[PDB]
Amino acid sequence: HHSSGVDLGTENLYFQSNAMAGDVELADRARRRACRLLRRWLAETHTPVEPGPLSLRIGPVRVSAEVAYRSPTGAHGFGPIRVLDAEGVPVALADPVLLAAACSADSRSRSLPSAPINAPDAGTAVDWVLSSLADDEDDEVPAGMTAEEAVRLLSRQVDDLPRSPGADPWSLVAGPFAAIGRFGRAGIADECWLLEVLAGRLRAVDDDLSRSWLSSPTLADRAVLVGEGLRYRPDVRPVPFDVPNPLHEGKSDVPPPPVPVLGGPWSLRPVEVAVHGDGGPDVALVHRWMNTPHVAHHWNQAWPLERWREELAHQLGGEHSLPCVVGHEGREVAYLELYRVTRDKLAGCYPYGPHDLGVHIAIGEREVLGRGFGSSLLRAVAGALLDADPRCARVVAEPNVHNEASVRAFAKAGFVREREIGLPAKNSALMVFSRV
Amino acid sequence: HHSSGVDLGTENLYFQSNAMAGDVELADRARRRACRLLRRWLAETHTPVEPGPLSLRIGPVRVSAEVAYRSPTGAHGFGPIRVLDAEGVPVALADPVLLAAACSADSRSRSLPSAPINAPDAGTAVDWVLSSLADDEDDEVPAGMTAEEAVRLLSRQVDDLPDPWSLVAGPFAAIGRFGRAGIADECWLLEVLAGRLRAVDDDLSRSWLSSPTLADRAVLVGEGLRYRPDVRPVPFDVPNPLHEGKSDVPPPPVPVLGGPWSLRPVEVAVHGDGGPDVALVHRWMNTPHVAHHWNQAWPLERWREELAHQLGGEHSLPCVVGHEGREVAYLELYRVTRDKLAGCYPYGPHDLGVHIAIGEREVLGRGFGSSLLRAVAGALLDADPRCARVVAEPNVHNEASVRAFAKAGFVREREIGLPAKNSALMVFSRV
Ligand SMILES: CC(=O)SCCNC(=O)CCNC(=O)[C@H](O)C(C)(C)COP(=O)(O)OP(=O)(O)OC[C@H]1O[C@@H](n2cnc3c(N)ncnc32)[C@H](O)[C@@H]1OP(=O)(O)O
Ligand SMILES: CC(=O)SCCNC(=O)CCNC(=O)[C@H](O)C(C)(C)COP(=O)(O)OP(=O)(O)OC[C@H]1O[C@@H](n2cnc3c(N)ncnc32)[C@H](O)[C@@H]1OP(=O)(O)O
Ligand SMILES: [Mg+2]
Ligand SMILES: [Mg+2]
Repeated sequence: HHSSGVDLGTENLYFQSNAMAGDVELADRARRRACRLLRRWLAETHTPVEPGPLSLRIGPVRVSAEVAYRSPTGAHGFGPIRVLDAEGVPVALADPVLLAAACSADSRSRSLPSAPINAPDAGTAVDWVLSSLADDEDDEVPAGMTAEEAVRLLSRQVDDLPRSPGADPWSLVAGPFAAIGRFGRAGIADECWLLEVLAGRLRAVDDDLSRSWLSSPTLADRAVLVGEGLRYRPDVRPVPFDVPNPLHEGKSDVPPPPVPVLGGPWSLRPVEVAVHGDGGPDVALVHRWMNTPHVAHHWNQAWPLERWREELAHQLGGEHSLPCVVGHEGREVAYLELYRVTRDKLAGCYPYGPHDLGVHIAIGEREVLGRGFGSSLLRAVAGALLDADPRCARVVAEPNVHNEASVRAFAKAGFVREREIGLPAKNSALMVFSRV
Repeated sequence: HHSSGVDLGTENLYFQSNAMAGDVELADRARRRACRLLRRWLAETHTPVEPGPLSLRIGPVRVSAEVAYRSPTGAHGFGPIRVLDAEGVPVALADPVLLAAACSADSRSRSLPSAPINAPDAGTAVDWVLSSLADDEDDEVPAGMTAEEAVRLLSRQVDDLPDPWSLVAGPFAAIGRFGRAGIADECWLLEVLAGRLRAVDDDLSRSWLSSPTLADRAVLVGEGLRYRPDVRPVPFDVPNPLHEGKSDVPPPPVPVLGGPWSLRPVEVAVHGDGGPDVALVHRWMNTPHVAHHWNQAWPLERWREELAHQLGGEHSLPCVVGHEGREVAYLELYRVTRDKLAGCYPYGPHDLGVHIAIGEREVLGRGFGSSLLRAVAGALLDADPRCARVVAEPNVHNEASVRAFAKAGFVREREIGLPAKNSALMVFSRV
């Protein structure tokens, strides 16, 4: 009767409808995976998240979703994750493997070509995700759970952290904190309150690990999408990285960046923003420098003049960043930002000491310079900062691993490349100039 | 007022609803994409399709979908495409990028490490799919279209043709979309198309009406595929729906080998354990070098049932080859017009193929194989004077067998995509 299809009876419709029943749950399962990946991408890239629209370039795709619930531990709750074309039209929903592809494309690109993540036998997060679709579905948190019972689970879990000398430091983030986020995202309890409770369970035992977890400004977590050392042989061989420690004070009495005094051919002074008019010649110099191509290619801050005026005034009015004009034998040639790490984005990336100072650098008169200037200046600045503040342990910097002139200039000046770090727009070599 | 969320007013909900309105359309577009990809995969691997359930291995995932509409041109209509775990439970919906990833893995593996598809710089179908998400999507066939307008548009399109894959990619594509839309029966539209080809007597039209295969362009399967962001497709042969062969082709003949060689059909005894021949093949088929390639290291009863099945039909003829009195190999001699190979190259009706396993290479693996292949081919060409070719389809990865065939006078003509493997189409031609 039918040649291009099957002849239909009610029994056939019954069979197919009991199959299409479960598709709804299959839909939710993909949503949860994609939500997990995005949480990781944001965590491993130290991308700031706040409620409302989140908009994000990840590899080759514009990505956008509503942050319905912002989580203190990073367990954000998302609206539909959508893919956008160049002008904001949604073109797709971000399925788990679509994200795994965008992130793998983005990550492999963030790291250097010679990195392990880019070895031919290395595999990709796509392989990892594809391989795990049949894996066991973790129980989501029962919506009716009581905060009382939530604390009971957390206290029990906290007390089961390895009383062991060689024990995993990511245990705290991967065990208890993960639970806290699932509790908050489920609407079961406020995560700050749960964290406060966990601090209490940690204070009760003065174990070495317990006390450091209360005192360190960062904690160990494990990355699965961002990091030069990643492999996905079949599954992921994750790599450790530092995330902010929520159990640790949010401001301190650390004074602003000092104004160092440099040796040799170098002069240094803070920028001055005139309150009258368009800002003055210092604002003009930075604006001009920051819009030249060789600078803008790395800083990506080729803004209009008034935007730079407010930035410099903004920095100068605070305790974070100190913008400076550097001169070489009387000619003004470079711009610096010297900043307190404890108030910078870098503070969530490595175990900083309270007085750490960092530097951003741009040589603006590159129309003539690239002749040993940067490394000599960088060296002077580091020793000069260590002289200005004897409670500072390190001067640090975050050049893009691809910014090969900056990285080499930093190391010629005596910085040591400790590790790669994932930042929102780039992966950076954490260069460290250490005291004595 | 809320610390971890946004304070909601009705205006915020309005903004979010015109977004979720379009989400439904975002779902269908993924569905249309995934169905387009699966159509290509099935075509380019020559995987057989009939209505009802289709179940299929693609790279690292079991894949399963209902075939609601079986298309003469391959534009099949699917239910939900689902991914299944090892014991049949669905675990995911086969989203478009998921498919391109599984197919990329499967294809890169099917082709040789030296193939362009496997170069470090080649890019992957994943790159191609992601890069095209932002494309403006081609319009669907107007659901209210009349069959007349279907014919009018098709005739106009046929008449504006000159490349050989122009037919499958132009007219057949429309027939597939017309059919899948329910506008007209594809068999009727294909018949109309045939007439418009008779109307012009040029070599091009005549070949299209007479050849058992047509040229199509592949985008997932092929040693030569490149994805410089965009895909650089490669040609392959698909079955020709406009062709049905007069056929009347007899079963495979029994060749007579010269020199040190003897050949005879297998015998399967009734009621016992199949006799001694069923045992010898089963013994051979389970030794490591044989099972490593044939993947037919079965128990004894499946081979009894297997060989009996072949001998009773017009497809395959199982034979035992002896060399100077020692039985040393197993052959399957088969008619191409009845084999999986018939959708893969422009076959002649009497073409014959051969599968071979040398079981006593563990005692007689010393240069014999190519020489036996040479004898068998010429003896088959003697047995069927209407046969044009002897062919074989070893896995492109089985380079020892390929080399043995070419030493015996077969030519490695092309790579072809078969349901489980890519094969070197080795051809011994009477020319
Ligand atoms: C917010 C932010 O953007 S974070 C701030 C970090 N960003 C930056 O530092 C980018 C600033 N852009 C610039 O152009 C910077 O002024 C610089 C530091 C990168 C210029 O410094 P330079 O004048 O080039 O210093 P210098 O001449 O000493 O260069 C040192 C090394 O760079 C290497 N180098 C120079 N150019 C290149 C290049 N194109 N590729 C690779 N290495 C290079 C030089 O060979 C030298 O190494 P060497 O010891 O073997 O000779
Ligand atoms: C579904 C299916 O079953 S697909 C059917 C196709 N069959 C298969 O895929 C599996 C085949 N399995 C077998 O065991 C096959 O019989 C073989 C061909 C692989 C056995 O044959 P062989 O014993 O290797 O024959 P032979 O040694 O002559 O091989 C000839 C090739 O090897 C070389 N060779 C190797 N040893 C010798 C030798 N001792 N003397 C001369 N030539 C030799 C020949 O020069 C020739 O070409 P090459 O130099 O380019 O490699
Ligand atoms: Mg019916
Ligand atoms: Mg409200």
